Amino acid sequence: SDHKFLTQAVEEAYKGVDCGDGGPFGAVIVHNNEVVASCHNMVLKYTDPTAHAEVTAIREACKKLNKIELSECEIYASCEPCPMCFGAIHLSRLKRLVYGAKAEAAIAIGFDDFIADALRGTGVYQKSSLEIKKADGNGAAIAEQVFQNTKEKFRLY
Amino acid sequence: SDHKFLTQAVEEAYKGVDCGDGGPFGAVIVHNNEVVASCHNMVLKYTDPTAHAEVTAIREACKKLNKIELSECEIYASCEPCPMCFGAIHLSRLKRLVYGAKAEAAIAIGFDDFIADALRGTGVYQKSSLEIKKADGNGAAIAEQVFQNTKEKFRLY
Ligand SMILES: Nc1nc2c(ccn2[C@@H]2O[C@H](CO)[C@@H](O)[C@H]2O)c(=O)[nH]1
Ligand SMILES: Nc1nc2c(ccn2[C@@H]2O[C@H](CO)[C@@H](O)[C@H]2O)c(=O)[nH]1
Ligand SMILES: [Zn+2]
Ligand SMILES: [Zn+2]
Repeated sequence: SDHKFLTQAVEEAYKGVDCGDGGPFGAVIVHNNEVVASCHNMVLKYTDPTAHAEVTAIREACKKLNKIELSECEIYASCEPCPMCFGAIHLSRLKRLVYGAKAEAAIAIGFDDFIADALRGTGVYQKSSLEIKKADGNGAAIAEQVFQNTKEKFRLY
Repeated sequence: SDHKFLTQAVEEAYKGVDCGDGGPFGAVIVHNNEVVASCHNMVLKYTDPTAHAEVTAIREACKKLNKIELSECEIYASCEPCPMCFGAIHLSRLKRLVYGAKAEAAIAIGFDDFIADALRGTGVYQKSSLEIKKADGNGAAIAEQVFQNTKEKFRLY
């Protein structure tokens, strides 16, 4: 299950950067093997710096399920969520997070050095008990390659 | 001028609580001395856990100014911005944050212990260069009083 939805998030990243909606980031929210939302970064399309892939997916999934908590759902992110997105995941009560590429893969092509302490367990005040899985193997390699692959199709923001 | 805009953010908090839009939190974004956005928590109204007051104000200000960066604006928050909102403030490039009440005042009436390390200066992977001002005196008194005045006037989230 993890490989399928992670690859869906990666394909979302490619599609979003290809049509100019935003950067090469995707996110898929799933409810017991049923996809609730499949989104990508929409910062450029929406003129909204908060419209990262994870935030957009949370908004769509909550609107669909008519509830402000997604405690029965899991989220798959093509790239390690930023501090804003990890905070949104925390507030959404999503029960599990799977992400493909480390934030350094995005930093390597010029993105901001902007990493969530609560995700990496380096905070004094912010903690997380959320189940976090960093993908390994084939899906992880594919997810990491997204940034070297799409460096040319968009411009940093 | 700081007291006027902080008090407007507090007024937004009270308004949002009174009409059931969300919790007792407000945010106002100003360009010099002109209000660009005046918002409160819309989590309940929008069925959107990301629709905190600060995120809402950032979205509305970015729409008003037709751009994804607010480097010439400042933000006033009735309460210390959470990790998600502080991440959004970082991404929006707002040049100054003034906040009224410490997060402990909100936690003391039922909200989660959910504090941004980067705001308090304890972040390792997230570092802010933003100018941050915690309100004192009358502004702090007003902002802290928000939570005693609105206790059990709203649904917790
Ligand atoms: N996962 C994820 N990351 C995203 C975005 C958008 C930008 N970024 C940047 O990526 C770097 C480290 O994550 C930071 O500079 C972030 O601002 C997204 O939509 N999803
Ligand atoms: N500033 C601000 N805070 C908000 C909200 C909504 C909830 N909260 C909670 O308040 C506590 C302290 O920040 C945290 O648990 C947050 O989740 C908001 O709209 N604006
Ligand atoms: Zn993000
Ligand atoms: Zn917040």
